[PDB]
Amino acid sequence: GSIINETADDIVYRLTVIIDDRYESLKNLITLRADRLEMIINDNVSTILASG
Amino acid sequence: GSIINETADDIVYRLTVIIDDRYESLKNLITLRADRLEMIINDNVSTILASG
Amino acid sequence: INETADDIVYRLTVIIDDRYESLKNLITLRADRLEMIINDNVSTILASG
Amino acid sequence: GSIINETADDIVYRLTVIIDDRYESLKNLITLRADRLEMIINDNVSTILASG
Repeated sequence: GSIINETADDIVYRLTVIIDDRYESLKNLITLRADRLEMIINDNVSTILASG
Repeated sequence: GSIINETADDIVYRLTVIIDDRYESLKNLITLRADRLEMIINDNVSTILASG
Repeated sequence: INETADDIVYRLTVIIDDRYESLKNLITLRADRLEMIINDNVSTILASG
Repeated sequence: GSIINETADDIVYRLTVIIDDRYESLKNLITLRADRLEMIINDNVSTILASG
């Protein structure tokens, strides 16, 4: 494409990579922490039920 | 010509779509995990109460 | 062209900030709600034995 | 090395700084709230188990 069109594509591409990376990191963190809370709750409920 | 102004608008437009899409995805994920945890907590508490 | 770069950065910063504040509010409100739900349910359990 | 390339690099760099800053803030907030939830769940479960 033209110089200006390619520059625009370059800017959008590079920032999309940055945005996607940070997004994936936050998604993974939210998933990890939520998953752990569910694991903890599951284990704790089992322990409580086994105690009364 | 006006191509520089138009290209700037296109860059902003394209990245806005990306930014918004990732935002919605995180918003939905956070909401989903929050809802899941609330239901899990409420269900488990009922089970515990039904046992004493 | 330099003012164009500033315009792009400014406009996108405004949108980035808007979505950022929305997520911050969501996270805070949902976490607050979960803490309340957890404590309320625990109180019920403690009051039941 | 050109004016157009330096401009693209400039735009990408400046927005990356912004994106990174907001990312770190959200990361820290999620971590903080998740840590609090684990502590509150841990505290309450220990209390329940110690009460019956």
